[PDB]
Amino acid sequence: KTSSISDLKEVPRKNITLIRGLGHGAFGEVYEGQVPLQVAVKTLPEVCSEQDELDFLMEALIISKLNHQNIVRCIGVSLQSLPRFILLELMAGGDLKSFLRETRPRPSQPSSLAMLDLLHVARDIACGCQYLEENHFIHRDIAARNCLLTCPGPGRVAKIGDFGCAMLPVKWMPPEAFMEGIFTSKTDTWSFGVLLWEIFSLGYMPYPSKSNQEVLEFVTSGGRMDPPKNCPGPVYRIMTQCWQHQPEDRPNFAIILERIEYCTQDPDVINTALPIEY
Repeated sequence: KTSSISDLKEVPRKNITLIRGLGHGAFGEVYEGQVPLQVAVKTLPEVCSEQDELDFLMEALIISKLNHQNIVRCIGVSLQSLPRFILLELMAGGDLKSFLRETRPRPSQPSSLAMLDLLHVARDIACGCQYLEENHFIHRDIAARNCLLTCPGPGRVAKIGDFGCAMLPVKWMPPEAFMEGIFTSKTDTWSFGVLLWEIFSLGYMPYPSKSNQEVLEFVTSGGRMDPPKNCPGPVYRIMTQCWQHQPEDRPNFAIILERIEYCTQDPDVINTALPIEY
Protein backbone atom coordinates (compact mmCIF):
# COMPACT_ATOMS: atom_id res chain seq x y z
CA LYS A 1 0.00 0.00 0.00
CA THR A 2 1.21 3.50 -0.85
CA SER A 3 0.85 6.76 1.06
CA SER A 4 -2.34 8.71 0.40
CA ILE A 5 -2.32 12.31 -0.81
CA SER A 6 -3.40 13.46 2.66
CA ASP A 7 -0.21 11.86 3.95
CA LEU A 8 1.82 14.26 1.81
CA LYS A 9 2.71 17.53 3.51
CA GLU A 10 1.69 20.19 1.00
CA VAL A 11 3.83 23.28 1.53
CA PRO A 12 2.37 26.63 0.42
CA ARG A 13 4.09 27.69 -2.79
CA LYS A 14 4.81 31.06 -1.19
CA ASN A 15 6.88 29.47 1.58
CA ILE A 16 9.15 28.03 -1.11
CA THR A 17 12.13 29.88 -2.59
CA LEU A 18 14.56 28.52 -5.18
CA ILE A 19 18.11 29.64 -4.40
CA ARG A 20 19.88 28.09 -7.38
CA GLY A 21 20.03 25.11 -9.70
CA LEU A 22 21.73 21.77 -9.17
CA GLY A 23 21.36 20.17 -12.58
CA HIS A 24 18.77 18.59 -14.85
CA GLY A 25 17.09 15.53 -13.40
CA ALA A 26 15.52 12.75 -15.47
CA PHE A 27 12.31 14.73 -15.86
CA GLY A 28 12.71 18.41 -15.07
CA GLU A 29 15.42 20.17 -13.06
CA VAL A 30 16.54 19.99 -9.44
CA TYR A 31 17.11 23.12 -7.35
CA GLU A 32 18.41 24.11 -3.94
CA GLY A 33 15.61 25.85 -2.09
CA GLN A 34 14.33 26.89 1.31
CA VAL A 35 10.96 26.72 3.04
CA PRO A 36 14.40 28.15 7.72
CA LEU A 37 14.74 24.75 6.05
CA GLN A 38 17.20 23.83 3.30
CA VAL A 39 15.62 21.53 0.72
CA ALA A 40 16.28 19.98 -2.66
CA VAL A 41 13.47 20.72 -5.11
CA LYS A 42 12.48 18.33 -7.88
CA THR A 43 10.19 19.86 -10.52
CA LEU A 44 7.66 18.48 -12.99
CA PRO A 45 7.65 20.20 -16.42
CA GLU A 46 4.34 21.94 -17.15
CA VAL A 47 4.53 20.37 -20.59
CA CYS A 48 4.23 16.69 -19.65
CA SER A 49 2.16 13.55 -20.21
CA GLU A 50 -0.85 12.61 -18.11
CA GLN A 51 1.42 9.63 -17.50
CA ASP A 52 4.17 11.89 -16.19
CA GLU A 53 1.60 13.45 -13.87
CA LEU A 54 0.97 9.96 -12.52
CA ASP A 55 4.67 9.11 -12.32
CA PHE A 56 5.49 12.28 -10.39
CA LEU A 57 2.65 11.69 -7.94
CA MET A 58 3.69 8.07 -7.42
CA GLU A 59 7.26 9.16 -6.75
CA ALA A 60 6.18 11.39 -3.85
CA LEU A 61 3.93 8.70 -2.41
CA ILE A 62 6.77 6.18 -2.48
CA ILE A 63 9.63 8.23 -1.05
CA SER A 64 7.24 9.62 1.55
CA LYS A 65 6.53 6.08 2.72
CA LEU A 66 10.21 5.54 3.47
CA ASN A 67 11.53 6.53 6.90
CA HIS A 68 15.20 5.81 7.53
CA GLN A 69 18.34 7.80 8.30
CA ASN A 70 20.20 6.38 5.28
CA ILE A 71 17.44 7.13 2.80
CA VAL A 72 16.92 10.70 1.55
CA ARG A 73 13.85 12.20 3.29
CA CYS A 74 10.85 13.60 1.42
CA ILE A 75 10.12 16.82 3.31
CA GLY A 76 6.91 17.61 1.46
CA VAL A 77 5.44 18.57 -1.88
CA SER A 78 3.87 21.50 -3.65
CA LEU A 79 1.51 19.83 -6.08
CA GLN A 80 -1.28 22.40 -5.92
CA SER A 81 0.73 24.93 -7.94
CA LEU A 82 2.54 24.82 -11.29
CA PRO A 83 5.16 23.76 -11.94
CA ARG A 84 4.76 20.95 -9.41
CA PHE A 85 7.47 20.36 -6.77
CA ILE A 86 8.69 17.48 -4.64
CA LEU A 87 10.79 18.69 -1.69
CA LEU A 88 13.68 16.48 -0.61
CA GLU A 89 16.31 16.38 2.12
CA LEU A 90 19.21 18.51 0.87
CA MET A 91 22.47 16.62 0.50
CA ALA A 92 25.29 19.16 0.25
CA GLY A 93 27.93 16.49 -0.16
CA GLY A 94 26.64 15.60 -3.59
CA ASP A 95 26.80 12.16 -5.20
CA LEU A 96 29.12 9.43 -4.00
CA LYS A 97 30.81 8.65 -7.31
CA SER A 98 31.91 12.26 -7.87
CA PHE A 99 33.06 12.53 -4.27
CA LEU A 100 35.23 9.41 -4.54
CA ARG A 101 36.82 10.63 -7.77
CA GLU A 102 37.34 14.13 -6.38
CA THR A 103 38.78 12.93 -3.09
CA ARG A 104 41.16 10.15 -4.17
CA PRO A 105 44.50 10.28 -2.33
CA ARG A 106 47.08 12.21 -4.35
CA PRO A 107 50.79 12.85 -3.71
CA SER A 108 49.88 16.37 -2.55
CA GLN A 109 47.03 15.00 -0.42
CA PRO A 110 48.14 11.49 0.64
CA SER A 111 45.55 11.28 3.43
CA SER A 112 42.50 12.82 1.77
CA LEU A 113 40.61 9.62 2.57
CA ALA A 114 41.08 6.56 4.80
CA MET A 115 39.82 2.98 4.57
CA LEU A 116 37.52 3.69 7.52
CA ASP A 117 35.88 6.46 5.48
CA LEU A 118 35.00 3.90 2.83
CA LEU A 119 33.78 1.31 5.31
CA HIS A 120 31.47 3.88 6.87
CA VAL A 121 29.92 4.79 3.52
CA ALA A 122 29.45 1.07 2.81
CA ARG A 123 27.84 0.53 6.21
CA ASP A 124 25.54 3.54 5.71
CA ILE A 125 24.23 2.26 2.41
CA ALA A 126 23.97 -1.32 3.63
CA CYS A 127 21.85 -0.02 6.50
CA GLY A 128 19.49 1.75 4.12
CA CYS A 129 19.31 -1.35 1.92
CA GLN A 130 18.44 -3.54 4.90
CA TYR A 131 15.57 -1.15 5.60
CA LEU A 132 14.38 -1.40 1.99
CA GLU A 133 14.57 -5.19 2.09
CA GLU A 134 12.72 -5.61 5.38
CA ASN A 135 10.02 -3.28 4.07
CA HIS A 136 9.75 -5.11 0.75
CA PHE A 137 10.99 -2.30 -1.47
CA ILE A 138 13.21 -3.17 -4.45
CA HIS A 139 15.41 -0.25 -5.58
CA ARG A 140 16.65 -1.66 -8.90
CA ASP A 141 19.41 0.95 -9.33
CA ILE A 142 21.81 0.71 -6.40
CA ALA A 143 24.98 2.41 -7.64
CA ALA A 144 27.47 5.02 -6.44
CA ARG A 145 25.88 7.64 -8.72
CA ASN A 146 22.61 7.20 -6.80
CA CYS A 147 24.03 7.54 -3.30
CA LEU A 148 24.33 11.01 -1.78
CA LEU A 149 26.41 12.51 1.02
CA THR A 150 25.33 14.95 3.74
CA CYS A 151 28.69 16.73 3.50
CA PRO A 152 32.28 16.30 2.24
CA GLY A 153 33.66 16.33 5.77
CA PRO A 154 34.54 13.67 8.41
CA GLY A 155 31.04 13.23 9.80
CA ARG A 156 29.51 12.68 6.37
CA VAL A 157 26.52 10.35 6.13
CA ALA A 158 25.73 8.43 2.95
CA LYS A 159 22.11 7.85 1.91
CA ILE A 160 20.25 6.14 -0.91
CA GLY A 161 18.87 8.73 -3.30
CA ASP A 162 16.51 9.09 -6.23
CA PHE A 163 14.18 6.13 -6.70
CA GLY A 164 13.00 7.27 -10.11
CA CYS A 165 17.52 -1.47 -22.84
CA ALA A 166 20.53 0.67 -23.70
CA MET A 167 19.35 2.46 -20.57
CA LEU A 168 19.51 -0.62 -18.33
CA PRO A 169 22.37 -0.42 -15.79
CA VAL A 170 23.67 -3.80 -16.92
CA LYS A 171 27.04 -3.43 -15.18
CA TRP A 172 25.16 -3.35 -11.87
CA MET A 173 22.71 -6.16 -12.67
CA PRO A 174 22.69 -9.89 -11.87
CA PRO A 175 21.99 -12.33 -14.71
CA GLU A 176 18.34 -13.00 -13.81
CA ALA A 177 17.78 -9.25 -14.05
CA PHE A 178 19.88 -9.07 -17.24
CA MET A 179 18.24 -11.95 -18.98
CA GLU A 180 14.77 -12.32 -17.51
CA GLY A 181 13.84 -8.90 -16.14
CA ILE A 182 13.52 -10.53 -12.73
CA PHE A 183 14.02 -8.14 -9.79
CA THR A 184 14.06 -9.10 -6.10
CA SER A 185 15.88 -8.02 -2.95
CA LYS A 186 18.56 -10.45 -4.05
CA THR A 187 18.74 -8.25 -7.17
CA ASP A 188 19.76 -5.29 -5.03
CA THR A 189 22.27 -7.48 -3.18
CA TRP A 190 24.19 -8.09 -6.39
CA SER A 191 24.08 -4.37 -7.20
CA PHE A 192 25.36 -3.59 -3.71
CA GLY A 193 28.38 -5.73 -4.44
CA VAL A 194 29.17 -3.65 -7.50
CA LEU A 195 28.69 -0.55 -5.35
CA LEU A 196 31.25 -1.96 -2.91
CA TRP A 197 33.67 -2.32 -5.80
CA GLU A 198 32.95 1.26 -6.86
CA ILE A 199 33.62 2.44 -3.33
CA PHE A 200 36.86 0.59 -2.72
CA SER A 201 38.16 1.32 -6.23
CA LEU A 202 37.64 4.97 -5.31
CA GLY A 203 35.10 5.69 -8.02
CA TYR A 204 36.21 3.69 -11.07
CA MET A 205 33.71 2.45 -13.63
CA PRO A 206 32.93 -1.25 -13.01
CA TYR A 207 34.50 -3.81 -15.36
CA PRO A 208 37.22 -1.46 -16.67
CA SER A 209 37.50 -1.52 -20.46
CA LYS A 210 34.42 -3.68 -20.96
CA SER A 211 31.31 -2.47 -22.78
CA ASN A 212 27.79 -3.37 -21.63
CA GLN A 213 27.53 -6.33 -24.00
CA GLU A 214 31.03 -7.51 -23.11
CA VAL A 215 30.05 -7.41 -19.43
CA LEU A 216 26.79 -9.24 -20.14
CA GLU A 217 28.69 -12.10 -21.77
CA PHE A 218 31.48 -12.01 -19.16
CA VAL A 219 29.09 -12.23 -16.21
CA THR A 220 26.80 -14.81 -17.79
CA SER A 221 29.87 -17.03 -18.17
CA GLY A 222 30.84 -16.70 -14.52
CA GLY A 223 33.27 -13.83 -14.89
CA ARG A 224 33.65 -11.48 -11.92
CA MET A 225 35.72 -8.37 -11.16
CA ASP A 226 39.10 -8.77 -9.47
CA PRO A 227 39.65 -6.97 -6.16
CA PRO A 228 40.14 -3.19 -6.34
CA LYS A 229 43.70 -1.97 -5.74
CA ASN A 230 44.67 -2.60 -2.08
CA CYS A 231 41.18 -3.91 -1.23
CA PRO A 232 41.28 -5.91 2.02
CA GLY A 233 40.35 -9.57 1.66
CA PRO A 234 37.33 -9.47 3.99
CA VAL A 235 35.83 -6.68 1.87
CA TYR A 236 36.43 -8.50 -1.41
CA ARG A 237 34.91 -11.61 0.14
CA ILE A 238 31.68 -9.68 0.70
CA MET A 239 31.72 -8.65 -2.97
CA THR A 240 32.11 -12.16 -4.31
CA GLN A 241 29.28 -13.38 -2.09
CA CYS A 242 26.84 -10.78 -3.43
CA TRP A 243 27.81 -11.95 -6.95
CA GLN A 244 26.86 -15.60 -6.61
CA HIS A 245 25.13 -16.74 -9.79
CA GLN A 246 22.07 -18.06 -7.95
CA PRO A 247 20.14 -15.46 -5.94
CA GLU A 248 19.42 -17.98 -3.18
CA ASP A 249 23.18 -18.18 -2.57
CA ARG A 250 23.58 -14.43 -2.07
CA PRO A 251 23.37 -12.97 1.47
CA ASN A 252 20.46 -10.83 2.63
CA PHE A 253 21.33 -7.34 3.82
CA ALA A 254 21.20 -8.29 7.49
CA ILE A 255 24.14 -10.61 6.89
CA ILE A 256 25.88 -8.08 4.66
CA LEU A 257 25.57 -5.40 7.35
CA GLU A 258 27.06 -7.71 10.00
CA ARG A 259 29.97 -8.60 7.76
CA ILE A 260 30.73 -4.94 7.00
CA GLU A 261 30.53 -4.14 10.70
CA TYR A 262 32.97 -6.96 11.42
CA CYS A 263 35.34 -5.52 8.83
CA THR A 264 35.39 -2.20 10.69
CA GLN A 265 36.42 -4.00 13.86
CA ASP A 266 39.46 -5.57 12.19
CA PRO A 267 42.51 -3.36 12.77
CA ASP A 268 44.18 -5.14 9.85
CA VAL A 269 41.38 -3.98 7.57
CA ILE A 270 41.03 -0.36 8.66
CA ASN A 271 44.77 0.26 8.87
CA THR A 272 45.19 -0.72 5.23
CA ALA A 273 46.51 2.19 3.15
CA LEU A 274 44.62 3.41 0.09
CA PRO A 275 46.49 3.60 -3.23
CA ILE A 276 47.89 6.99 -4.26
CA GLU A 277 47.33 8.05 -7.87
CA TYR A 278 50.50 9.20 -9.61
